Amino acid sequence: GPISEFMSTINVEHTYPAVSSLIADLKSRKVQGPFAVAVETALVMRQVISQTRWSTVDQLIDTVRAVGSTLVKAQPTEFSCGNIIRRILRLIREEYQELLKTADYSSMLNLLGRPTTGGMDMRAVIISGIQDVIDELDKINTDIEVQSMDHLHSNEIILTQGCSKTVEAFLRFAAKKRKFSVIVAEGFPNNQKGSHAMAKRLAQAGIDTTVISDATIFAIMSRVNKVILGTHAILGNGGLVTYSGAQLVAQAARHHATPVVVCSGIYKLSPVYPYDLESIIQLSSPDKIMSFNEGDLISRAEILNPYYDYIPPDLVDLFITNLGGYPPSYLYRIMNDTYDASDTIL
Amino acid sequence: RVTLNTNLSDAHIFVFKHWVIDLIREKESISSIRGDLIPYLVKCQYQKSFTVALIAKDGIICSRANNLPNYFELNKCIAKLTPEQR
Amino acid sequence: HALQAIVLSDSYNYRFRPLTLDKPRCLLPLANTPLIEYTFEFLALAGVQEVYVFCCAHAGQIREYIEKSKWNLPSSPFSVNTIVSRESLSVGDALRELDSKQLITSDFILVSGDVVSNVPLNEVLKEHRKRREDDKNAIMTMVVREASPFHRTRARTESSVFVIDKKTSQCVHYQANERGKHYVSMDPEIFNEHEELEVRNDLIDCQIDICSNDVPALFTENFDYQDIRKDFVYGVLTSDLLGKKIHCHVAKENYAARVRSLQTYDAISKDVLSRWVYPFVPDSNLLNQTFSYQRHQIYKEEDVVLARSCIIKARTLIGAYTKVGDASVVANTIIGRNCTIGSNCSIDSAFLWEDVVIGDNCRIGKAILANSVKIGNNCSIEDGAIVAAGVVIGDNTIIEKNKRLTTFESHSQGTLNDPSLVGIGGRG
Amino acid sequence: IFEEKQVSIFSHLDWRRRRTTENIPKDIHPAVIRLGLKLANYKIFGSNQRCIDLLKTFKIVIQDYQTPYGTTLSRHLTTHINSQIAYLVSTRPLSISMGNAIRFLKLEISVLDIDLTDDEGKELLLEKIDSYIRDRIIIAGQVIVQAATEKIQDGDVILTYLHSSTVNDVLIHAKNVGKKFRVVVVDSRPEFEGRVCLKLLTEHGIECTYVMISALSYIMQEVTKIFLGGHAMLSNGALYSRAGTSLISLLGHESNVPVIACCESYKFTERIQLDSLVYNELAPGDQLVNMGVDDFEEKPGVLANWKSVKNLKLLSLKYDVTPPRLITVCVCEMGLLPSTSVPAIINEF
Amino acid sequence: IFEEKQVSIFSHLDWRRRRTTENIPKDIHPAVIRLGLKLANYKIFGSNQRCIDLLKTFKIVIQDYQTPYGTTLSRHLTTHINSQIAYLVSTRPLSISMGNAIRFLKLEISVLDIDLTDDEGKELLLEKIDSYIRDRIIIAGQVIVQAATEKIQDGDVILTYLHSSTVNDVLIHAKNVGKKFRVVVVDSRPEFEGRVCLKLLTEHGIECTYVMISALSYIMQEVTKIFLGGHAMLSNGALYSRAGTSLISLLGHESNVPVIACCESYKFTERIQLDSLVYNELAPGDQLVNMGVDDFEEKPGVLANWKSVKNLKLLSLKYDVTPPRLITVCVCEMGLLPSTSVPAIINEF
Repeated sequence: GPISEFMSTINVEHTYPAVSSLIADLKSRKVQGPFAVAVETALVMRQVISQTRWSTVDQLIDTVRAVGSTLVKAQPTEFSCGNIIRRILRLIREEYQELLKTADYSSMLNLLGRPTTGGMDMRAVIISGIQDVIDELDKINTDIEVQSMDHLHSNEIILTQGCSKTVEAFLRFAAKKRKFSVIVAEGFPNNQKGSHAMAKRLAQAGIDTTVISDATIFAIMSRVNKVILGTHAILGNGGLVTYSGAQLVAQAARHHATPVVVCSGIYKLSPVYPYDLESIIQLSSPDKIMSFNEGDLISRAEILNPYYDYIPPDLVDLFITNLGGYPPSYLYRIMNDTYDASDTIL
Repeated sequence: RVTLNTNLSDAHIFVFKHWVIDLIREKESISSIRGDLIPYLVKCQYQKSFTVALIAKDGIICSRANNLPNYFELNKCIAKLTPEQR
Repeated sequence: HALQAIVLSDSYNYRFRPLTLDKPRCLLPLANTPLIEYTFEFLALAGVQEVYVFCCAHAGQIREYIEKSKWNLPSSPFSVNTIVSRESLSVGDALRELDSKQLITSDFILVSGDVVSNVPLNEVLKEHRKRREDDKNAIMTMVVREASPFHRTRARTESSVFVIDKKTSQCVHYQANERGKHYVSMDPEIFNEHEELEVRNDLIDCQIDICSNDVPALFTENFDYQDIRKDFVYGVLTSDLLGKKIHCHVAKENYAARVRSLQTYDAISKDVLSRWVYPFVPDSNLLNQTFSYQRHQIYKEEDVVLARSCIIKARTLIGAYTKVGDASVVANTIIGRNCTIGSNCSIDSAFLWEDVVIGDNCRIGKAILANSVKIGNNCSIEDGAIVAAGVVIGDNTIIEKNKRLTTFESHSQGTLNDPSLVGIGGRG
Repeated sequence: IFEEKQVSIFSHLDWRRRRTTENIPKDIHPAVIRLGLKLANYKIFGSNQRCIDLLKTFKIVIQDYQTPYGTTLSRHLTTHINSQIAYLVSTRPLSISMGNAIRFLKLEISVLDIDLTDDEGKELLLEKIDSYIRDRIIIAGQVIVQAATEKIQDGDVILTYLHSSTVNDVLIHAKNVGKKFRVVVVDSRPEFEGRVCLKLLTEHGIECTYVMISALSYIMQEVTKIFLGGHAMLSNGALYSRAGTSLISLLGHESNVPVIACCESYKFTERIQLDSLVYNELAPGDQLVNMGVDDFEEKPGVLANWKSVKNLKLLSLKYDVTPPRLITVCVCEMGLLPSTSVPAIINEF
Repeated sequence: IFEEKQVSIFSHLDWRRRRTTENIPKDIHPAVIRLGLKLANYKIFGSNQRCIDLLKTFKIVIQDYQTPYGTTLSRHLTTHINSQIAYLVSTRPLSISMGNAIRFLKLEISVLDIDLTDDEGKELLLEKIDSYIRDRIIIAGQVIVQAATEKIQDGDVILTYLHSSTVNDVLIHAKNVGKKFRVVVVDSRPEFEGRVCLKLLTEHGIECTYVMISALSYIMQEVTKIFLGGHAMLSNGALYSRAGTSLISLLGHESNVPVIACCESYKFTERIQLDSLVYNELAPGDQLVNMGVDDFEEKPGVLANWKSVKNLKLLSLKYDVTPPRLITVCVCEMGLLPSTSVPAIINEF
């Protein structure tokens, strides 16, 4: 249930100019990547709550859900958007339920038991909670980088792929005291340029950085102490939507008994169950792996360039989040305390 | 794609396959090794009883120190040759 | 930087003219998306803030779409206005007229027809700008795309020989590639002031030109100029315009091409099914469709029901609400919304637009069927066909070899009803 | 002497190359010089083709060899060739194929009958070199091609990695004899040898799909069979081939795809490596510098000055060792055998 | 600097100890001192008893604790406590059970909201120390015992490693309720706690077999069940116990034998370590000198002067991280749960 219904296009444009501009930029890939989409969505939601007028909590909920449904459809593999929505949707619901009775266990026992002003100018409170999200989205790299003194130790060898500001902040923080080594597999073709830049920044911090091709990942794996990866999103089954080639690191690590550590903020955690990987994996342009000026080659061969890679939930050993370090088995409880499990489908 | 250069002059340094002297007794209104050079032709009908791959010729361009005095560069080449102290 | 662009629609309108009788050319769907939208997305990417669309044939329906479009909204990156002038405009005519209005402010983008591209012209502009900043007699820089000479996307028009100063990137020679022209004749004077030149037969002439504010006035003057390449470029080079310089920007990434021919329409469209012009790809759903990408480059909208024992093969796009019959084959084919394919058919390398109905036991291939066309049963169609504006074909008929149908009043053959051509619904 | 092995894991790998004929010894045969230049400057030059050109070069070297007054032909020809080898080694480390053929040639020289005159000795050596190329390389290769193309069933989707003359000839021959299939060509950095393969395959009209090794997971779900051309088979059954070949085999295993290694028996070695670092070959880290999907076309890279940059090192290994448990079958001229049968085949000579 | 992280993979482990009271700080309570000696000397007690004695000592600390009237009870009791802790951790690194009881006490130091006469203040405090000792340790232990005992069947051959209070209580209780079984005690160097176990279990009339950890593979073929006591249970589901415990669980897994971890809830931790080397406790290297059959019988050893010998280093870790996949079930007072559900329990407190 989107916002194309319950509102016209010109009404959306006038009432919610941010929604219109976010839809356009999500489709045009202008706003891109987990963090950029998270922040922008949260700001757009601040406008939605500020502009929208309702007398009932339910109107507010479905209004947000509708805007959420539309923003999601704009760019569905940027899970960061919907997560911010689901976060606010829950924020609305229990701000309501404590306002519900200031005016005074298990789901297994629900099978046996009892059958069967609220909504407006909690806006001022809602907007505050939205700002609380903005603040938390800033502390992610700081809340995570600190934990590097419990896993990164001197003379250890670490393998990383592509580029992750989280992982980078994680490494460099430990690196300003302890001296270790990092092998950076570039994320060719996609995370290529970014990883080289990160590799240089690491070396400038004195971390003894080695840049290898993606085909070298297995060969050096035998001497690696630990794998530390970033991710684009964490799905409902605890799986990993991450950047291209990351399964090469994952599979090779499991084959060499090397632990896989994932550094990610909780906001990248999405309840979307991967009933599929085909709908998950997006494909960029073949231009990245093959030049268009190869006239004979491009007219005679299927040329594919996946943007993402998937990693099964049981290939990750540890999640380093802003909340702390947790096993993949605990992601279940992380969600049920963050989203409301009815907004899983937006 | 072809790169054009009138910035270049021949250093009269050449090295040929052996059969090029079999391209120097029989065919010969040939001139000068710079008259020679051009009619290698690698393209079109080019009929002229060749004997055997496909023919090919490469150029190589330096950065410094190589040219020749046929003209009065002798004045300049001589001047150019004073890399000495004592 | 306030940037503007001039889009010459209606230009190649005559090429697609069994079509372009109901709709205009710029409203024709490439892959279930009107060609004008690709142009708009490209300009929006370039950072254009002001758009002028020259048009005539169905200029009303064009102006209507633009009025009801994505680009008439408050969020729209640019402001699109339309210009209606007497049909069959040459590029010069539009530019001369453009001068009489003093519409052109600063540097602008000039494209003819419809352009499908993802090349960010941002850096091409700054290159063009700073080049003018030092010398103002540089009036145009042509965006061209690197390629191979025999390249598939490099056609008759795109096949041209360029000679560019390797350091200044200034075009000192241009000549279109015609048959019977066996040579490249340069005036030896170029060589004593440009000295590492590069002769290039590998380029794709996209004819996406970044012109300066002088150019409209320069077309008022030299009133004999009609084609932007044939006359203007030739003029600057052979010095009809005395002191002007033009440059090339050979792009080495992305995509650029224009939909001008019927064959280019086919070429570009499948270059679009391949992810060559990302994110401008069917499953990006810019006009709020519901496309999804699947392996072997098949694109499907929602609400599409497939019969079992149906075989949709590679490079196939299916619009929403489209149904396919039992034991039918669809391979490498564009299909629009609300089509219905009969059972036991074979469609290969064809084009089906909205509301097209196909009977049973049909052999369709290499063909364009325009909206609302309905085909009977056991009817065979063949390559080069084009069936426009709801032309109806009845049971047991054969159609072939580039024949262009219409339901209208003009030159191409054919009319509607039961068995058509022959048993004609018009007689001629 | 280079003895200093330090913390870096790659420190032991020999990095010194010779790309020009500057200060070359005067006892180096002209044919060897040309081979040496081709060795360190070519880019696609098959391990088989390397060995063939080496043996044909040694033929010219031997033919023109005139034994001195200070020794008989047997003792000094090995010395003269040792000089040719040392020079060739300096240009680029010897392949297992080249190393094996060298051990072969050195042997036959030592088992040369002394009663033979020098011209009879040279004539015989050239006979055996001719027989080595004919049997161990060419005919063996033909047998592998036919034996391996046998396993290609109609409807198969064959994955190949980089540019393997063996796998290429198998796929092409499959197309010729009438096999209906398609191919997935997996390529990789720093050098896209897979495009050379893609060009060759498409020129023969073989339906192909082209992806990078990072897209392996995605494209693996379409693959029915994997064909690998080997540089060498280890005596423990492990496959020693280029680059990401182990990654192809590993992900191929997870998707239940049969990994088929095609390798001529003359490239079987008695060496057994446990990891992929002990015996490998360094490639210039400068290859990793310029990244935009081309080898020499130029535009400045972020890592251009990496040699000057402290703690920033670039490197690309040419080979790795795929564990024997990831290889399904080894296809040689002896037929389809379990890869652990390599040391058994060696004794059969 | 106070730091030394070098090429030694054991360089970071805290080796500094306090064996005597010399120069002992003045503000340390007598009961704390004697506890410091026994912690640093005894071979006889582990985490469970360590925690009990720690708490009972701290009651004596707080009971004898006198309030200064420049401040009062809430701000300064936590500082005096911190002094006793700092001394104790210098005699021996704190156990997880001790550290968790410390966070408990420190938290309850603060939450009393500037209320009471101090004496009442002391009065409650000892209460939930009394109650913490009651509920979290003793009562919970009894729950674990009966939960574990009912998993024992007639004819069981049960393996216990070392000397564990919890597991010993389970076995003793089991024979008391009349279960027919025999116990396999696995011991290890340097000190042999399995003897104390064997001594105890045979004095309660239980059939016992005694082997060293080297004979694990052999004796495992008789074992039907394995019972383990834990120093701590990690949040990733891993078991953190004595140095040889993972080997017990590993070989037990290979023989299809259930691995049963018995741990009180308060010994659960938020900590997650991926190897046994980052978080551990160093035991004196001189312990490894004694030639084997006995300890502290004074036998010299070839290795006795190892401190003076270069490149010779003796080492004995006290603890061991057993991966979650090797633990079959975790038995706490919450019942029999998958070990992976540890961080869930920490939320239910």
